[PDB]
Amino acid sequence: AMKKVEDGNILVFQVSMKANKYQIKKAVKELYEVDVLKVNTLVRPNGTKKAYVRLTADYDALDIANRIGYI
Amino acid sequence: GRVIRNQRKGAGSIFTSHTRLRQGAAKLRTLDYAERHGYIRGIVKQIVHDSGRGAPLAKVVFRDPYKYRLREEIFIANEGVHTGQFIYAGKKASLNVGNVLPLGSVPEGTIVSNVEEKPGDRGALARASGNYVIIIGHNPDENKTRVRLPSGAKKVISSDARGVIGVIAGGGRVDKPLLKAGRAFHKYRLKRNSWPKTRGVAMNPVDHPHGGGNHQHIGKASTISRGAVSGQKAGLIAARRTGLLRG
Amino acid sequence: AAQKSFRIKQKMAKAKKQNRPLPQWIRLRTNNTIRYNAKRRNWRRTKMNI
Amino acid sequence: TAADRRMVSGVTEKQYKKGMKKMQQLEKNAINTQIRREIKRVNFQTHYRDELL
Amino acid sequence: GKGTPSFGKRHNKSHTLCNRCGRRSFHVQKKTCSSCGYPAAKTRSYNWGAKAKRRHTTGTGRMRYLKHVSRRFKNGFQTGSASK
RNA sequence: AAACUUUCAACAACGGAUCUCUUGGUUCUCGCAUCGAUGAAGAACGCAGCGAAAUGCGAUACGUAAUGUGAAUUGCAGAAUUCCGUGAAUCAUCGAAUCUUUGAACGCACAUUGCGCCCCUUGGUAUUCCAGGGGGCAUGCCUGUUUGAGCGUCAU
RNA sequence: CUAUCUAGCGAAACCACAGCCAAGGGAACGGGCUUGGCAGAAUCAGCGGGGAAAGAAGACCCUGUUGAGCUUGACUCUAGU
RNA sequence: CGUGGAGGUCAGUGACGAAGCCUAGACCGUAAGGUCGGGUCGAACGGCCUCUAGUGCAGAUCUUGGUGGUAGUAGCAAAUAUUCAAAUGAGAACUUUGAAGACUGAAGUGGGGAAAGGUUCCACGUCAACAGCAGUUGGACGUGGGUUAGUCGAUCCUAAGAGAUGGGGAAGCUCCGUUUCAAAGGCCUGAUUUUAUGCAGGCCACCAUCGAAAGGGAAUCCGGUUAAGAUUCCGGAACCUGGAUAUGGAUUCUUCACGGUAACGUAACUGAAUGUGGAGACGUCGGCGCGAGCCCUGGGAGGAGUUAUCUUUUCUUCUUAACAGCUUAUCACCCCGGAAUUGGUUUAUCCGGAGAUGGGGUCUUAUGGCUGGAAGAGGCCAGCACCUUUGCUGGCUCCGGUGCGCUUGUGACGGCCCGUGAAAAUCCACAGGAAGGAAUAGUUUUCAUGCCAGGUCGUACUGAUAACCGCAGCAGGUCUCCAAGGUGAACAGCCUCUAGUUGAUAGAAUAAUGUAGAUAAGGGAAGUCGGCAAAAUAGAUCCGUAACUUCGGGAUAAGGAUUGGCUCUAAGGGUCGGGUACGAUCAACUUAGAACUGGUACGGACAAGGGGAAUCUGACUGUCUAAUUAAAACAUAGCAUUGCGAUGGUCAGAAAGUGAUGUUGACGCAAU
RNA sequence: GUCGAAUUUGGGUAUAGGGGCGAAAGACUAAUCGAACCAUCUAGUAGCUGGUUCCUGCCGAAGUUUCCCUCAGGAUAGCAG
RNA sequence: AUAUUGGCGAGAGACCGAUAGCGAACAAGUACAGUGAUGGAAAGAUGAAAAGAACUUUGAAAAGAGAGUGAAAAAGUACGUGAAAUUGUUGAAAGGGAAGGGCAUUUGAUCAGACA
Ligand SMILES: [Zn+2]
Repeated sequence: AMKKVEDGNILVFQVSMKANKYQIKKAVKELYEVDVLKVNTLVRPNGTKKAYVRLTADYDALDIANRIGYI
Repeated sequence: GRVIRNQRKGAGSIFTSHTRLRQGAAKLRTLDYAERHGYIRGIVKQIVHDSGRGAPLAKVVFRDPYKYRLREEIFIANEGVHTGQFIYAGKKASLNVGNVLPLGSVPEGTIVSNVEEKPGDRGALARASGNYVIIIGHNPDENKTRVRLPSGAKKVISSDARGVIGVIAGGGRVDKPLLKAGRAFHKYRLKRNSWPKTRGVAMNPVDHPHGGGNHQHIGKASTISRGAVSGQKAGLIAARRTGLLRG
Repeated sequence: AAQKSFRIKQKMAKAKKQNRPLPQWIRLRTNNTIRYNAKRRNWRRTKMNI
Repeated sequence: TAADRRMVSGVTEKQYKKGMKKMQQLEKNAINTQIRREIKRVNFQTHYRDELL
Repeated sequence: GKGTPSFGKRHNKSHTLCNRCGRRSFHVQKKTCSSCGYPAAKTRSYNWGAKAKRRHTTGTGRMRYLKHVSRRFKNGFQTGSASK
């Protein structure tokens, strides 16, 4: 998932099971004060949900990951 | 013993009739104020072949008298009709092959078909391919007409009962032998599940009252009584005569 | 199957999390009668009927 | 790396190896038990056809 | 063959997971379960299966509410604030 | 003569008997009456700094609030006066709450995490469209209310 | 290609104790008893005489005051009509 | 006599060792059994008088647990087959790489999927167990990582069918029934200054709902990318649906477009109720036409192979997606015209005064062509650099031919039937003429452009001589798609290319008996219940064919001959100055014939009928005892009989305002 | 053996125990079918078969009479303690 | 006043003592089998305290031999005592197609006490 943060503007999160791609696009707007191009979603085989949200071309993914604190 | 295979038929469940490909219930149109006083005109749009019937159908269309609409009925088409012919329906209608007339209005000696027993059951008497009824006299007192039937039996019915005029199309269907079990199979593929009929004497004592024995015979007299019960009624049911008639 | 329903994917994800040995710090408690994970399934031996 | 998760919470790197080798044997005696006891009434069928005469 | 060559044709399930007792008994063609009849109101239970009520009666589960009723009776179904 | 075979003893092996234990059963007596539409019994999936199960619990998730006790928990890590204290704890009590998806199961459906509808609100040019939130929408029956039906029927 | 010999791996049926014969008597066809013939460790590959070899409380027959399938004008009833 | 417990007593024994257990050590008793020494061992236990019982084992094809002999034995033998070096390693027949040798051979041992499994996928560690030998490897053990959707599926609609409500049965769990004997609704604007709403003026009277990851169905393609994911990611290029919605164009001062004889045409070009019509929407077989992909193939531009000789050689790359524009046809249709001396015409015989042939047009756009997409991608080469991230620069990516080829899509037709071979959702169109509207205005959002949004769940991998079921890593079983070259009639068999595998315990020896495969002097069924088993014949071409017959057959009847190789000759087509005798010309594989030739061999391996004469029996094709019976039995068409005109025949239900035949009607149903 | 059809087959759905289904074998109905499987009444009943656990002492039989749907069994008399 | 083999809380026993007592003293209606209804086990004890064997050396490693803890590893997580079948080493003896047993003694081994 670090390859998706560094190459593309793709932030990867583990989201709660009841979220539906509008509650994730709006969460990253409200939590991180950014804009989101597009959210993708899969349900991991350990039964949790993983969301490939994607920042849009002027927000950078490395700066948001460093302000969060997982580098 | 088991229940025998003429007892297994009343439950249906494989023995019901195969009704995917049939057009609909072939019935005369209902008795209304147009059809008791005067006639009503309709046109044969097409002549179709329904599956599991030896006679073609006719899809006449009658305009709705009370609404602005078309109402399509299905008649059992009789010989000589064609698409685009006009079918006139009622008391004051003409007398040609295809019109439907109450049996008082037709003269004695005519032949009609698809007659109704009661005056409003929408036609259920002579319907198979080639069978008519022959009017053999009216009765202006008591309002009755007497007809004979395809079985040779004479029956007196109401005089307001309708019936289309002419012998039912399909004609001499049974003059041709099927020649193959593969042609009788497809005939019963669209009728119901009763075709390969195992003889009763081939069976065991459980399966049939005929069955069993170190030879193949019936054992007791094959003419069964009338007040016999469900499961004994195998063989001729109440045979007055039996055997070939003359020789 | 591949095209599977959610209430069997919810069941095979629980079986993934239960496909774990005993944690090794369990064997060090005071009255610890447990010695291995006896309800441990493997796809070769025992099919789960879900 | 979840290998340090062991090293802070009880278990050592050496204690895991001698612990699992006991543990992988504690399941060995039990499966040797299951094969031995069941082997009497496991050939005991119900509806055998006897293909002879 | 009716044995080994006919056990190979078994790849279509006839029961699936029940929704009210959660075990593979919900028969798909009948659309009714068979350990407890699920589209029915009352659960399926018979006194000839005395053992099969031990596995399913009151007490084999969490008892999320019923385990406190015996304590609440002793104090007398009281309410309100507690104490000092 | 050896080997081998058989017997016995010693020590070793296999194997788990015997003996001595026992937070478990069993039966007997005594006392009480306490499930659920205010959502039960049962189910499914979850939750711990390190848990797979058991026990506990429900997105407030090995618990919270309250009262009591008065210094632990402990496998490890961590946390220290929190120790003459509105205060430790996997403590007891328990009256305040939460209680996911379900289930008599209740918007319709359910082999579907399928599809609606009404209402207050928020956002996107927005009564109509999409979306996030909050609250509703089962059936039988009783009592009352309101609005109707019926040349059933009575005066006008 | 096996069998055979080697390295590795390694079961089962069966088994009172067991295992050389002749005649005798005997539950009337003995591996054991009685009288004789005799008889030398350990064994390997074959073999199908024997072990009334193994397989399964005889599937035939009889007995049971034991059943079941089936039949009919057996006895006693019964849905239906 | 012995045992488990109970009351009493010996102020019994005991950590200085109770109970237990062992002991070819001792003693007592006829015996059941009692006592003692030694060894072991570690927490309780006895004597005697009485009480009480779940109280004494060699057996029960006893029960549970444990262990033997057999026995280092039977065996680990189908699926063609393995070998050399090196690396890692304590250790190599078995792991990895390289070099050989081979096999599956395009109905694969290949590439994918539906069920079903469920983390087996993938990486890093690691070999106690499992992989019936081995192990350093593993579908194993240990820790982790991994499945991304507006277009792909579900969801949506209906099928055979399940099923609530109303009701009606039922002591009752519940049963019948699915529009039913029901008061079972929503919706257009007039209402639009209250928009509460009233008359509206009608309304689908069908009236739950579930039922298909193979039916119906709004819309996505190419290139890259990962240890493991792609129609999902990244990059480019599109389309659809639901919205709002402003420009441009259109139309309008006769308000709701013009052109063509016409079939019809276009960038647009108001249209409510209600009604009708189409699409969704359908069988199978046969040949024929066309298309796409593959195959074969010529020239040129590259790269590798062979080279003693020969070979302008053998192999290989030379590719274009959805979508959008312009165009392109059989069929059908319109106009002009008027046909016997009958013409037109298909492989297949149909069409014409109900208007052919002919001349001129119109349309559908399956499909093909050009162009955009798009060469910038991809492919093949050459060159020069290097950190690992990575490149960087030049070229080239071309023009054709061919056909009873193969697969497959489709078009126009033909054959068949007592068989005419699903339904809804959804979508559009017409008839209708309600309503509304122009001069800065409306209609336009079916014309072009522009703006926003497209949720939920599945997505890895296997799909089987190791991921499913068969107790297992079992020669069994399990639905489906694509499919190269040669031989040849062929998807036969045999050999090879792409791709995959080289896994199945091995080593030595070559006794008997086996199992699988072979061959035989002379005789040729003498064998045996019996020609069981094996052999013989077989392809093709030409010749020749009987009794019998339901005239179709019998029939590949029987029986006879030829077949290689090589050099040739003749016939059968297409395009062109000469068909209103002929000429160069490109391009098929087909048949017939003749010489010459050889150890008289030639369907040279593979593949591939034994035939005849009669009887018994069932007419045939078909079906059955899964796992001892495939038959003469069952079925069949044919024939005949009986029942019944619906207030009914045969059958069902505990019952019913219940059902099968019946969406039926004697040419039918039912029973034989 | 058959190989274009009374063909083969996937998925859906229908019929369930004295019932289903049957081109008929008493065949098939989850290795079960001349009546499935599971639980219960149930420790069904048996005049029939097998087994029946310590020692010593003393006494010590019967296979016969009569009746019995009686003849592999009982009652009764006998013998015995 | 009566019934109560379920629920909740108590008290008790001439009861059973891990093949017993409930199916379950233990992660027991658990693992596992069956499509399904249903079927359904086995499995308790180191020591007072883990003081669960630091270190040395042989081995590739498991392990071994020492050492060390302990009252005791003749208690080392295969853990109280640890019977028999069956098995190994050592010691004794016997043995021509079985072995075993009864009476009697020789020989070897072994045991013995009133007078000792
Ligand atoms: Zn259930």
